[PDB]
Amino acid sequence: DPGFGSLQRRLLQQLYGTLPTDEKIIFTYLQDCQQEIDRIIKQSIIQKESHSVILVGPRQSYKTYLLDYELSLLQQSYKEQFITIRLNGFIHSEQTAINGIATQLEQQLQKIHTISSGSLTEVFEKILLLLDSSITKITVVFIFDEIDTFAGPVRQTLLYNLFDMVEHSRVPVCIFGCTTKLNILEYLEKRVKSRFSQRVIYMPQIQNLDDMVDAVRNLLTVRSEISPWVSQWNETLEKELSDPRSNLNRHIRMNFETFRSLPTLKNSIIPLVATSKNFGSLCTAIKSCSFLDIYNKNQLSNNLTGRLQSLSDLELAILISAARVALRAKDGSFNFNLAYAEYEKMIKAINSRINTIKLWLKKDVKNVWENLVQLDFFTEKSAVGLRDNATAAFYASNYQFQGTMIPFDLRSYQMQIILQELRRIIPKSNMYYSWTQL
Amino acid sequence: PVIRKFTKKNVARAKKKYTPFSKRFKSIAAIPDLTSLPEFYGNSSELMASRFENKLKTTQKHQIVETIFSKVKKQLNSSYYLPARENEFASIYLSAYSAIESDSATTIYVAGTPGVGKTLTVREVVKELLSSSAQREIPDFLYVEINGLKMVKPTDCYETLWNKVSGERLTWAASMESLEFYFKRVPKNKKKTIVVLLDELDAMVTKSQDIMYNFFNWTTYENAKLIVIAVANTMDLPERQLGNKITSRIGFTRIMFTGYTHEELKNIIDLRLKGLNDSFFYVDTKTGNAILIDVRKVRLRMSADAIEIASRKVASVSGDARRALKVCKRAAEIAEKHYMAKHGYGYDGVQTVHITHVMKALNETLNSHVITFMTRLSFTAKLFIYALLNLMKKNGSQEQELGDIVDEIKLLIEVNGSNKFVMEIAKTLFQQGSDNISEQLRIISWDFVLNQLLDAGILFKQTMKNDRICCVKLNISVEEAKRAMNEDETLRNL
Amino acid sequence: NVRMMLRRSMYKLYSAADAEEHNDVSYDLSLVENFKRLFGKDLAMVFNFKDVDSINFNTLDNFIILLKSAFKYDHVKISLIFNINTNLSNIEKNLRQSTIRLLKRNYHKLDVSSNKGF
Amino acid sequence: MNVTTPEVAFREYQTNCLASYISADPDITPSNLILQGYSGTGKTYTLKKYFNANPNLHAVWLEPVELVSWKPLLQAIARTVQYKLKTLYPNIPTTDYDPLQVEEPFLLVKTLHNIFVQYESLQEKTCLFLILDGFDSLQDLDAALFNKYIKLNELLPKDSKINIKFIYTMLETSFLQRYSTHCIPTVMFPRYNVDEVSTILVMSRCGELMEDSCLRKRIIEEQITDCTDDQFQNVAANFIHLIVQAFHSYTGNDIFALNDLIDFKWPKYVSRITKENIFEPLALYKSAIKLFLSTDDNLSENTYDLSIISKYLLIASYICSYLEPRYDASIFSRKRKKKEVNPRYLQPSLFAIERLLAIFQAIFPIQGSLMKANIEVFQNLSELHTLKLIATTMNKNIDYLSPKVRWKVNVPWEIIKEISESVHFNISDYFSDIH
DNA sequence: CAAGCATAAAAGATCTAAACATAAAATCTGT
DNA sequence: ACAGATTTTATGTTTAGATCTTTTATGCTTG
Ligand SMILES: Nc1ncnc2c1ncn2[C@@H]1O[C@H](COP(=O)(O)OP(=O)(O)OP(O)(O)=S)[C@@H](O)[C@H]1O
Ligand SMILES: Nc1ncnc2c1ncn2[C@@H]1O[C@H](COP(=O)(O)OP(=O)(O)OP(O)(O)=S)[C@@H](O)[C@H]1O
Ligand SMILES: Nc1ncnc2c1ncn2[C@@H]1O[C@H](COP(=O)(O)OP(=O)(O)OP(O)(O)=S)[C@@H](O)[C@H]1O
Ligand SMILES: [Mg+2]
Ligand SMILES: [Mg+2]
Ligand SMILES: [Mg+2]
Repeated sequence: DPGFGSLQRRLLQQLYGTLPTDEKIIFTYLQDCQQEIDRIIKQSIIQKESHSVILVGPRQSYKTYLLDYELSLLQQSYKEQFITIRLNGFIHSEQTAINGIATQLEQQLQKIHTISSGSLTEVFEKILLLLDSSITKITVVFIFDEIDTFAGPVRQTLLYNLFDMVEHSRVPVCIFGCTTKLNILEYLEKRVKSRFSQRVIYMPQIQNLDDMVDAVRNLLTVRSEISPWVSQWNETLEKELSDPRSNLNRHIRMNFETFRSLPTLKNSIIPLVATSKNFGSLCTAIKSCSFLDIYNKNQLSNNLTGRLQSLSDLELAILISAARVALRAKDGSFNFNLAYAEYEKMIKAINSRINTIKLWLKKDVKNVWENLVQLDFFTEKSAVGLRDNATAAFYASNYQFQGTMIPFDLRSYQMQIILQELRRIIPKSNMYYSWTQL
Repeated sequence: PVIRKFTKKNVARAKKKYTPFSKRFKSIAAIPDLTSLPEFYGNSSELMASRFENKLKTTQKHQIVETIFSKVKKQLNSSYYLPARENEFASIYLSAYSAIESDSATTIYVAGTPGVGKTLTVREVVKELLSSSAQREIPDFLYVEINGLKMVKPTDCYETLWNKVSGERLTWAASMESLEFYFKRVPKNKKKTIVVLLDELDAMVTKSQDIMYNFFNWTTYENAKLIVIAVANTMDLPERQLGNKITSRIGFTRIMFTGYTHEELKNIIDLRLKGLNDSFFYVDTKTGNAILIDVRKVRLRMSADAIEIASRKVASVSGDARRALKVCKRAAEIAEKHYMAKHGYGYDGVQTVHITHVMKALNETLNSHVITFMTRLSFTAKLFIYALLNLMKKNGSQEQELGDIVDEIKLLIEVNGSNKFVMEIAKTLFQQGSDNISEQLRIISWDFVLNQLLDAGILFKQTMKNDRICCVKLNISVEEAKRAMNEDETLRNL
Repeated sequence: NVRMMLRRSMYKLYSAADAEEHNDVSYDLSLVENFKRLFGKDLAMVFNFKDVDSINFNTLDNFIILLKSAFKYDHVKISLIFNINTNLSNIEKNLRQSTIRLLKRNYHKLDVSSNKGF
Repeated sequence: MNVTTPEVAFREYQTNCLASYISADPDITPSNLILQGYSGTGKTYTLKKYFNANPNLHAVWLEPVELVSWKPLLQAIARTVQYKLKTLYPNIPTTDYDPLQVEEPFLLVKTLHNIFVQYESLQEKTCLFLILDGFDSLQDLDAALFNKYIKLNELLPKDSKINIKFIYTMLETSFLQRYSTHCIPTVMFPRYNVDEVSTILVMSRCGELMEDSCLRKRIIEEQITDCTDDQFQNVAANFIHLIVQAFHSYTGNDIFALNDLIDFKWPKYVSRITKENIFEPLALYKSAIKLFLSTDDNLSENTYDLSIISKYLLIASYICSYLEPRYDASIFSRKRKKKEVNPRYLQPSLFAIERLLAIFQAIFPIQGSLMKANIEVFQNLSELHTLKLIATTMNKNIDYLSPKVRWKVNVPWEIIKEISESVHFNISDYFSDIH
């Protein structure tokens, strides 16, 4: 049937947010923030008044989405009065930011109706001369993503220029800095802080479960005539969101208490609404929410217990022996030889208790040890996993770690999982559960 | 051809000459009248600023609406007779005038806290002195503003000066030697005085310690007719950077700027609103357009006590003029937002402000959000913070191993097995509600909540590969976390 | 480290191939991928590790695993020569078990020395 | 939407989700996606099966293992995207951009924008999947690189006809959690059970094992002219099951290592096949029992060329490392008790050169003098150090002469022990106190 | 003897200066 | 005197060498 296919496509498009503007679903808890951002951007573009603002909030807190929605709404009517220049604090470095600003200036100027040519200092002086300096002036709306990287510890050359530019220049200027840190104002130096408009609007948060369930209803209730099923499906969802005991409401409560992030629930719903092949399957799956449980099991199926249940017998024996040695040691450190000695003592004790277990040799337990440290069950003595940035990673790459040169037997490790948790996980019926405690 | 060991194809070199000014003329006696040459000084090349000006101009407009508070917001910005800096104005103006009518080179080093009028007052001094020179009272001069922090590299500021006094384009080394030879060997007969405003000297010095020495030494030469007005934040920048001997052998007038008092800031704000305070405006209810002297006459005034309290609050902490201007503008914006909230005027009988609006703006500026950010976090976030606080109280090391956090969370959630929330939160917190999911060693949202806290700048985790023993500290003060947990309804019960 | 091993190896490969054969290509393993297209010939790279005892075996093992990725092309053949000085016991001890398994498919213990055989 | 889900062996849910996310419509396809799972979990296999079961949607395959740093990664991204776009639509007139012109992520943004604008004559919205297969396997990895690729899609034009969607592939599940708050949709790939891995090995290897030339040669040599393909499939499956049941506890669930063991052990197993053996499954197990008990994955088919003086120097160095100095005089009086903690399991201690020389003189047998330390002793010691056998306690730029450098033996117990029996000098005699 | 107490030195984070490297604009050299 | 040869300013890319800081392997020391 084509009707269910069209309904599925429309519903999943609604879920992903790619629905055309002027009908995009907006939640009821960020409507105030949307009105505030709309107020700022309209007061700046319509009235050609320049000002700055920094958005703050966690990841996926609807700030890039909200700004993009505002720009799309305001672009369908007033397109010749503003040019959008967006920088991202991650990919745009300090030197490349000037090049990016110049390139986007020239591109938007060409689109509405050179700068980027020359050295970087020539580029900077050119953009400064252009922009810092009846008809109106095309306002340049800047959008900084992750402004905390440009905030920096020392230099702050770009932020000072842009805030003095919005404070003193003639052409109207916006700058929206979408950063994450709550103490963003502590990042900016004294001069940049003085230049900054001292206006920060904090992203709204889900304060009540009713807010999340209303947002889910707004997100998943198609409100247009596309397929013959739209009249049916909607009321079904209403029922599923009317009874508190209903499974979907229970999962919403779970997400609210654990994650409290609507994008996680949306990423869970999308495969649920894409797997169904007919309307009956979709209705029974939204009533049962079995696929939500399958998705939750799969997400957790590889972290530390989904890993732990994939261990073979010898691998589990070596893991338990290493945990024993780590717990017996004062600092928790151990090495290959101590773990193997404890393992062989354990196997000898089990065999003397006695069918027969093959005590694997050293050269056959070496492979199990390598597999076990490869699955990130062990770590090196004092090893930092990933460096903060590229410079530190390069410095580490040039250096030669001492643990590399030490022979394989004597490398001192440390344990991800303590022995008590190992006892907590391993089933009672297993044949190594006797040695899981001292 | 050769095989390149590495390629850089994005290199872009400007067209800048290399030969300094020393070798340009081949003879000191052959130096012409540098005052009257086609390219030297401000005698050509004004077309570039006119080229980019028309780039951003549009040809479309549609009945803009200027509300009653738009005038206040436009007149209260930092873009625009300074009464509160008259003493320093007079001092620096006297120094510059004495140095300019006597054909002598001097240096004025002025320093102070950000946003106290230093750049504004020096620019006003230069404008007034240029106006006096227009009356043919002192030899003519050119003003070259060299902002340190508006430059890609610190050594750029040399060539700019040359490019602004010689019309040529030279690299930084050639510019150094050219400026030195122009300030040392060119006779005073064939030179025009130069005033240089080394704005933000703090960024120029850095590791180099070269810009500041060159600029404070070029004023020592008798041939050079240069009045260097350096401005900075730290008062002790010269004596520290150059050394006592050099800062003594160079005699430069030092000026220090003090942050405005509450009376001075109130005077600044009142002077900036002399033309709008207690004014009559004609406003039409159809659109809301306000015209200064269905049409209604509305009186606009800004409450004196609101300005007084705003100035008192902003001066007691920093005294910066810009912060006072911005907070007053924000209060006016709040009043205007309320105005269109009540009316609904959109875009395309006495209206005033109140101390409540100014207080709201000041509270928004001052009060933090961490105490409010915690209280709206998920249950697992508050549980993590509670376990961190408990372990910090027990150990006292104000940092905890992460696996120890996990153990404390497990113990805390298993001891309170009778608390009315716990028996139904444990299932959804360790198995995520459904069965077929084995007992999870960590919480369901452990990684999510940990990254949510680390990203929010509210918790610092050192980098280590072992997630069991990596330590986490609370960047926020411990009192905030305790208050936030006390604000919760179920955490305080257990 | 591994990245410099690869960059030096690819530079030597490019230089030798261009000298034999008489634009530029970035120094990465894809130069092996594009070799048949670039020069219209098959390739045989022979790696001579001069002092395999001195190199820290972590980076050598990582480089061998990286070279393992160059077998999806069906036009490139690789040959490794390990100038071991002590014995294969240290090689077995230091190298990962998976790397030893990969090497074992074709190895030839050759005893070359001035003191052997008298 | 209207995409076909391929039939994979044991990845039903994984392929269901993969078809749920990947689609030819860019409006309903996530801008990022992560197939997370460890080695041998079958993610490139199922991804390739999916992209071969839906040829209507276009993909570009990348291997970041071959592209060690981030700059080669960006250059390869640009080059492969340009080449794929040229191959897909040869009729579009397009100028080329040098892939080596990109050196920062901003340059990649600009080059992708310039390539995508010149393809604006496409009739319908097109999504191009760029599979960074092995992103976590980068050798120049750092925490602040993945999020560049995460936020890359924001910097590209919204209304462009060609949209690039990323499909990453990582294998650590601790690198992924670092970005767990990005809420990017991901498909976690669990490991394989013993029965699952046995079935996968059977399915992927019975054809190759049956079509072995060695088995055909053995059959034609041994003259068994009554066989069917079913018999060969049964014997291959029996061998696979036997090797799995014999070495699963040793190899875990890694398919690669089991494949290596099968390849290693098949020639001997087929060489031990005769007339009446093949028609009896237990005959091969009872006759080729040697193969299935002891694993063989080492270069030694189933010591040091040092001098005598170098061997004795190594033995003396190990004795110095693993003996308490305050017991040296009492033990070596050649002209409360010992600890039983077996210090041979711990890291070797740091001693001094003088103690090493003294104990070397003590343990060296009398020839023909006590072998007074000469040029040869010191040269042998330096040669031992440059072989990384006696490691010092300072970083590079080593000066052996400063009275602040200390030496420690750098061989385990096995090598030093078998060196001791190589020269027939007792080593479990001075350690008889510590057994 | 061990604990306590102290100083000391290994392991590595973090960084800089030097050797090695390429490249575009302007200068200096011969017909 | 016009194109080639050399230089000058301006980076990028690896190797060799430095000090700070944290942790922990050494001694000092009663019975
Ligand atoms: N182009 C887009 N159109 C519509 N919705 C989008 C778009 N991009 C992302 N979203 C949605 O925005 C939500 C995520 O929040 P975003 O605003 O995208 O991210 P964010 O809150 O800015 O986080 P950052 O970027 O990490 S600070 C999810 O609902 C996404 O599906
Ligand atoms: N005496 C004054 N009278 C009126 N307005 C003033 C006065 N002093 C400062 N202001 C206002 O405050 C602003 C201060 O700007 P500047 O003086 O350029 O800042 P600054 O003191 O140079 O600080 P920097 O640049 O950070 S060192 C002026 O632009 C006016 O808006
Ligand atoms: N579901 C499956 N059905 C059939 N064969 C499978 C399946 N899963 C894995 N395989 C086999 O596994 C091998 C391919 O492994 P990959 O899928 O490359 O593993 P991988 O985890 O992607 O490897 P990495 O992560 O790239 S090292 C081949 O022998 C496949 O036939
Ligand atoms: Mg963003
Ligand atoms: Mg200023
Ligand atoms: Mg693969």
